[PDB]
Amino acid sequence: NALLRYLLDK
Amino acid sequence: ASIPHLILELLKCEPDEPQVQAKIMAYLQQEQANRSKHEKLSTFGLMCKMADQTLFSIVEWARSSIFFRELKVDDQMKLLQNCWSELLILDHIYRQVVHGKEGSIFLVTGQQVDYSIIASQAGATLNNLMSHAQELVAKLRSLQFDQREFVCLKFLVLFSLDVKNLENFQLVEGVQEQVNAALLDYTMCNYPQQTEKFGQLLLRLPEIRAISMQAEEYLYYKHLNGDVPYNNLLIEMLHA
Ligand SMILES: C=C(c1ccccc1)[C@@]12CC[C@@H](O)[C@@H]1CC(CCCCCCCCCC(=O)O)=C2c1ccccc1
Repeated sequence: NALLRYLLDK
Repeated sequence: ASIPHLILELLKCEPDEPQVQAKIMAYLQQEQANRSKHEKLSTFGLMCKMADQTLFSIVEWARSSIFFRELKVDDQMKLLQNCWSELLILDHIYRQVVHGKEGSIFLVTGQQVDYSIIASQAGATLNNLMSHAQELVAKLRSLQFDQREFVCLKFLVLFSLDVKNLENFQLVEGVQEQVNAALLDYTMCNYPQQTEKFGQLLLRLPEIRAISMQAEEYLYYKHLNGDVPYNNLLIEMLHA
């Protein structure tokens, strides 16, 4: 789940 | 209205609905306008784009809550993966309670659509799910479901006690107990005529969850058959 991880890190 | 302090803090996390509505409307208009007459998005494709954009708003709402923020990313991902569809359906249901008229469907873009028009474009499964949602809308409107209770149910859905493999399950337990107590205190205090309202509110979560589970499984298999146009976040939530 790469995009969700990016959303929560951005 | 006498509002527990916790509920006031929960409300500060709500997005600016008028701005969210405009931004999604412009996105869907730029989508259709960026393709010709033969490849125009179908009604189903538009709803997928709509839900996809709503998910971005949901993710940004979660990450705006301090409780959610105290969790590490692994924990946040596990909570959001467990409930994203339930939050989508709960949001849709509340939207009908507020801006809703019987016989119509109010969308996240602010568009009001006739129910029979949309319903006739759906198969048996989504028709059943949409009709069940409408029954919940009617029950909640008669209970005077309001925004304070809505935000409470959102946090009860997000901080679910059934999510396993969390590092900080204690934080999730503590949030659930705090919001439950706040919601009980708020509902019993502001709606003394509707006794057992609180109990009736909680009785609806399992129904909303059942609807969202079927909806998620339908989309997952529609995507596998190629009927789901590419929607990165929505697709990614399904493919997990
Ligand atoms: C679960 C979503 C969804 C996401 C993608 C496609 C469809 C639904 C939502 C939830 C909030 C919104 O973002 C969505 C719109 C709404 C009503 C759907 C009607 C469109 C059906 C015509 C196309 C049918 C073709 C087919 O049958 O394949 C949805 C909803 C609301 C209540 C209950 C169930 C779904």
